[PDB]
Amino acid sequence: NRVMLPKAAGCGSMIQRTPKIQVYSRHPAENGKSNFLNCYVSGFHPSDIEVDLLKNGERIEKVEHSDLSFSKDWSFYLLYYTEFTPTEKDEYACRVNHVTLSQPKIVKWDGSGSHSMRYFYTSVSRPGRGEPRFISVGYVDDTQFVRFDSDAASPREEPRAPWIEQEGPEYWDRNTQICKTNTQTDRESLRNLRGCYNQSEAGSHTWQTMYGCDVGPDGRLLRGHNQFAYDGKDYIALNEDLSSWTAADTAAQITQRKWEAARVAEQLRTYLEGTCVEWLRRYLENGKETLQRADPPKTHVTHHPISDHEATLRCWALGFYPAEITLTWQRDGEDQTQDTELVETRPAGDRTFQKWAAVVVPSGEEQRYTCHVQHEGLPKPLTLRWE
Repeated sequence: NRVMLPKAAGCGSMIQRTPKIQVYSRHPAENGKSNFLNCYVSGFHPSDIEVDLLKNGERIEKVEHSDLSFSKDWSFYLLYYTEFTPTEKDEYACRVNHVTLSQPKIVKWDGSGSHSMRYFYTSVSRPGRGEPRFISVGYVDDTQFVRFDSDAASPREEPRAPWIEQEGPEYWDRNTQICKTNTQTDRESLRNLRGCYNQSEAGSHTWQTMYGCDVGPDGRLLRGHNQFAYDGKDYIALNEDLSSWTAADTAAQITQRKWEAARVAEQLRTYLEGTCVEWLRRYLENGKETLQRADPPKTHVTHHPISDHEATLRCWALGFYPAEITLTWQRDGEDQTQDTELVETRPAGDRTFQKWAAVVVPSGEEQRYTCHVQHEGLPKPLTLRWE
């Protein structure tokens, strides 16, 4: 359940991040069995992006995508997907265009007891094209359960998980109202922030908000969060004591003084210690058969010679939930952090996640390397060695 957010105060630099692209199937592809083709685009900023799935060079028409969300560094991620039945010869790919790319990039298809709730908000101004685009999503751990999009035909808080559908009309009305109010608050924040940095109305800017709570196995608050970012950079954050702010620059300090006088932190603390933890506890009980079940990774190692004297060892983890995982390659038990290539953890589309880690080793020394896997679904870490 949401909270109404404060407005940045009236009184420049901008991050650009290039998308990371992975193309893959949800489950091992079968030459005659239905599957899902996934294109996962992550780590990018700003949020404007174009993603198409290709079949034999042709653009696939019925492609869905996940609701815009972002990672701790404020960078965005999206999953694009479609059901498909792969064949021996049909060739699939993903094409991505973004301001950081000089041409569209084509990639060919080759527990613990602790929990969290987060709401993520993204407002993006659209100069000359109407009002800002407002998109908000809510998560329990790595399970999305609501979304709100100001460009929907009838914008409202919408269910995205089965265990939230039982909430009554008061819940949907209340959270829809909070979203609609926050849309207008964000529009006012964007206007105020332009003034703080002497920016005209002609440029597009991004205002992102996150808040939420972490609880332990007994349901107690472990810590609360509320942070804001402008154009991809930290702007102001509630400190861990839930009683003070950290402001990134002189503009944000003006907001800090306004929110101090308005006792914003006290209101957020009240929400984080009460409503946030109480509703998270409710969701964990109502969705316990999925939310309180950890799925351990299914793991294996592959081996690819790259020359007469070196080979690639790749450690795969598949089908795990929640998304947090650690894959490490060791030589004689010592971490090879510098030499290990990792990919961003990616969604299969069915709640679970996937990840791999690779290392290049001298041919003949493969047996001195082990892959170490840590996941909360494992009683103890797993170790794998190539045969």
